[PDB]
Amino acid sequence: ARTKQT
Amino acid sequence: PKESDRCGGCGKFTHEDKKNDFQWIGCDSCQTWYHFLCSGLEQFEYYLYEKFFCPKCVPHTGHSIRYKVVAPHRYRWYSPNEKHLGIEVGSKTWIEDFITRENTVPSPTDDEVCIVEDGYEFRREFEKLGGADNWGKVFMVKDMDGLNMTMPKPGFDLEDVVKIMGSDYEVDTIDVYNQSTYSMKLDTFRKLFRDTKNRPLLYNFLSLEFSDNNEMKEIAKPPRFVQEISMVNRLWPDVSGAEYIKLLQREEYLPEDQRPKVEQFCLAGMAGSYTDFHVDFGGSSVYYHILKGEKIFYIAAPTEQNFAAYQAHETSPDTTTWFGDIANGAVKRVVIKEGQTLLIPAGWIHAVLTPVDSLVFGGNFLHLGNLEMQMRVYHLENAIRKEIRSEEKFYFPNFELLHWMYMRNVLLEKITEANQEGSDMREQEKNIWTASQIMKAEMERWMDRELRLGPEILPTDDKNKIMISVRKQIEIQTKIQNAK
Amino acid sequence: KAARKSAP
Ligand SMILES: O=C(O)CNC(=O)C(=O)O
Ligand SMILES: [Fe+2]
Ligand SMILES: [Zn+2]
Ligand SMILES: [Zn+2]
Repeated sequence: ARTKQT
Repeated sequence: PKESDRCGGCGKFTHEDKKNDFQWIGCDSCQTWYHFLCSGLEQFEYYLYEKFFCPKCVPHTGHSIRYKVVAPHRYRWYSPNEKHLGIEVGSKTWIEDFITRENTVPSPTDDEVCIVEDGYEFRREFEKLGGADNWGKVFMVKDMDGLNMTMPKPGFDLEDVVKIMGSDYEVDTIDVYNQSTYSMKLDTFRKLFRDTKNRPLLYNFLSLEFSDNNEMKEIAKPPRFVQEISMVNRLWPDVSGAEYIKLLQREEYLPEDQRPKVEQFCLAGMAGSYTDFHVDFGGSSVYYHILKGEKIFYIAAPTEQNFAAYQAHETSPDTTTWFGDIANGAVKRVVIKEGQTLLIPAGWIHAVLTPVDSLVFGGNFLHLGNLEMQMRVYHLENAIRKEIRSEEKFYFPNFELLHWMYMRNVLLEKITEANQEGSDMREQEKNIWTASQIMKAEMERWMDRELRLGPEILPTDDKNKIMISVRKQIEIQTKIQNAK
Repeated sequence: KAARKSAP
């Protein structure tokens, strides 16, 4: 799964 | 702000904010981004899918596809880079194997665990050993009669739990094969629990604290002897009316949101679940009643030698070695079956295997009789945490504050009233007196530490005022003792 | 988060 955080 | 970066939520660029944190997941079909919370996934699912299909795409695309089980002997069972590495305790491969040689670990000596038929025999044996003030061995009580431990009548199961607590109630859950903890809905747990034939992954929750659920808190309670020695229960009594009012008048009131809430847990686990060795937080004691199913505890006494091995084991990066194999035969096997109850004092090192689908009610507590061992375990935790990194929520909540409050609200008051008379505390309160000195000495250390490097709810100033007052009353009492 | 009893 492709994820990200900001 | 590019439209691409808008959550198909929620349709915002910033989630309002369990906690979304600030994390997103993208759809492998429509390529739109969702905040984790807006994605329809629960936390336990965040690492499971190689291809994630959002709710809007699922109908024409199918379910999300999960990684293939490439390395069942690793916590990262989904990573091809780990295939060649060692077998980790307790990945799926480790547990399946452990299950086949598990019954060879030795039984305990009679010095370590005492087995009694019921709670009346427990009471008798407990008293011979000096009771709570000398509580040092574990007890397995076959039949709960006599313990005055309120429990649900058999037939009660996970189904009633989810109905009482609510389907959307989130509980911190162990993903056994990954040896990690994630949030999961109670309803979501129930579903996986019902499907006994299809269990790619195993789940076991230990942390459903229900002391704040008005229905549950009446259905499962600690044994009476526990309620009577619990330091938390002493400080936040579940009291009403004039009793409660006097609590307020005396300034002995304490906020409900400050209360360590660890005395009423519900535990449910799938067959083949394994929890690795640990000592319960704060070196708290434990009651543990098996409502349904079966547990196998692997335990080691709280000796300096065992603590040294355990501390080394916890701080070592190694992951392939079962603690029992380096502990020089200290680890003992004790089976607990449906209806049976385990009572564990401070400091016992233990791991547990769940051979069969289970439902357990238990709780943790601190008590004056185990104060020295409780502090020894606090030191043990602090030493370990100097090395690794762990979340606060896996340690005893407000440990230090609790002791400040207990000293101020309970111990100080008793030494003061004693002082204002005769009055040798050895003649009727030796246990209170010896505990005061143990707690005081440990609190002096905490003070010292704070004055060398500042604080981290109770101002430095208030602490010093309590200590000064404790020292005064203690010195007064000993002078009453240098006389008599 | 480690596989261990949790009290937040
Ligand atoms: O039940 C389990 O698998 C583990 N629980 C404990 O170690 C505990 O209750 O002290
Ligand atoms: Fe435990
Ligand atoms: Zn959103
Ligand atoms: Zn999509």
